[PDB]
Amino acid sequence: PADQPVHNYMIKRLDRRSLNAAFSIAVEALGLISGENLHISSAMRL
Amino acid sequence: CSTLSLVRFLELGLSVACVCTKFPELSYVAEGTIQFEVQQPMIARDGPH
Repeated sequence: PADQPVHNYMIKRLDRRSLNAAFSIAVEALGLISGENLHISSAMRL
Repeated sequence: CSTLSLVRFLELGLSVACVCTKFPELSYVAEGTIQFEVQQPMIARDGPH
Protein backbone atom coordinates (compact mmCIF):
# COMPACT_ATOMS: atom_id res chain seq x y z
CA PRO A 1 0.00 0.00 0.00
CA ALA A 2 2.08 2.89 -1.31
CA ASP A 3 0.85 3.50 -4.88
CA GLN A 4 -2.02 5.90 -4.09
CA PRO A 5 -2.21 7.88 -7.38
CA VAL A 6 0.08 10.88 -7.11
CA HIS A 7 -0.67 14.58 -7.56
CA ASN A 8 1.51 17.52 -8.54
CA TYR A 9 1.23 21.30 -8.65
CA MET A 10 3.94 22.93 -10.76
CA ILE A 11 4.31 26.70 -10.99
CA LYS A 12 6.26 28.96 -13.35
CA ARG A 13 7.06 32.66 -13.65
CA LEU A 14 7.00 35.30 -16.35
CA ASP A 15 10.19 36.81 -17.75
CA ARG A 16 10.24 40.51 -18.58
CA ARG A 17 11.78 41.84 -21.79
CA SER A 18 11.65 44.97 -23.93
CA LEU A 19 11.89 45.74 -27.65
CA ASN A 20 12.99 49.24 -28.59
CA ALA A 21 13.32 51.29 -31.77
CA ALA A 22 14.89 54.57 -32.83
CA PHE A 23 13.64 57.54 -34.85
CA SER A 24 14.59 61.20 -35.21
CA ILE A 25 13.77 64.40 -37.11
CA ALA A 26 14.94 68.02 -37.05
CA VAL A 27 13.00 70.74 -35.27
CA GLU A 28 12.55 73.38 -37.98
CA ALA A 29 11.89 70.45 -40.33
CA LEU A 30 8.68 69.55 -38.48
CA GLY A 31 7.64 73.22 -38.39
CA LEU A 32 7.28 73.48 -42.16
CA ILE A 33 4.40 70.98 -42.38
CA SER A 34 2.17 72.70 -39.80
CA GLY A 35 1.47 75.84 -41.83
CA GLU A 36 -1.25 75.37 -44.45
CA ASN A 37 -0.37 77.39 -47.56
CA LEU A 38 -1.50 77.20 -51.18
CA HIS A 39 3.59 80.08 -54.33
CA ILE A 40 5.07 81.10 -50.96
CA SER A 41 8.72 80.55 -52.00
CA SER A 42 9.11 77.50 -49.74
CA ALA A 43 7.76 74.46 -51.63
CA MET A 44 11.08 72.73 -52.36
CA ARG A 45 12.26 73.03 -48.75
CA LEU A 46 8.77 71.91 -47.65
CA CYS B 1 21.74 40.37 -102.71
CA SER B 2 21.38 40.06 -98.93
CA THR B 3 18.84 41.52 -96.53
CA LEU B 4 19.51 43.04 -93.11
CA SER B 5 17.50 41.06 -90.56
CA LEU B 6 16.82 43.71 -87.94
CA VAL B 7 16.55 42.82 -84.26
CA ARG B 8 14.44 44.53 -81.61
CA PHE B 9 15.80 44.98 -78.10
CA LEU B 10 12.46 44.74 -76.29
CA GLU B 11 11.82 41.43 -78.10
CA LEU B 12 15.09 39.99 -76.76
CA GLY B 13 15.40 38.31 -73.37
CA LEU B 14 17.91 40.62 -71.68
CA SER B 15 15.16 43.27 -71.43
CA VAL B 16 14.03 41.68 -68.15
CA ALA B 17 17.14 42.98 -66.41
CA CYS B 18 16.65 46.70 -67.07
CA VAL B 19 13.68 49.05 -67.16
CA CYS B 20 14.01 51.19 -70.27
CA THR B 21 12.32 54.59 -70.31
CA LYS B 22 12.92 57.50 -72.67
CA PHE B 23 13.93 60.81 -71.11
CA PRO B 24 13.94 63.41 -73.90
CA GLU B 25 15.54 66.43 -72.17
CA LEU B 26 18.17 64.44 -70.24
CA SER B 27 21.24 65.82 -72.04
CA TYR B 28 20.16 69.31 -70.98
CA VAL B 29 19.34 68.38 -67.38
CA ALA B 30 22.44 66.14 -67.23
CA GLU B 31 24.50 69.23 -66.33
CA GLY B 32 23.77 68.57 -62.64
CA THR B 33 23.52 65.57 -60.36
CA ILE B 34 20.27 63.73 -59.65
CA GLN B 35 21.35 62.08 -56.42
CA PHE B 36 18.52 60.03 -54.93
CA GLU B 37 19.18 57.66 -52.04
CA VAL B 38 17.13 54.49 -51.71
CA GLN B 39 16.58 52.90 -48.26
CA GLN B 40 18.10 50.60 -45.67
CA PRO B 41 16.12 48.32 -43.34
CA MET B 42 16.86 48.02 -39.64
CA ILE B 43 16.00 45.53 -36.89
CA ALA B 44 14.46 46.71 -33.61
CA ARG B 45 17.12 45.64 -31.15
CA ASP B 46 16.31 45.62 -27.45
CA GLY B 47 17.97 48.15 -25.19
CA PRO B 48 17.61 51.89 -25.76
CA HIS B 49 19.40 53.25 -28.80
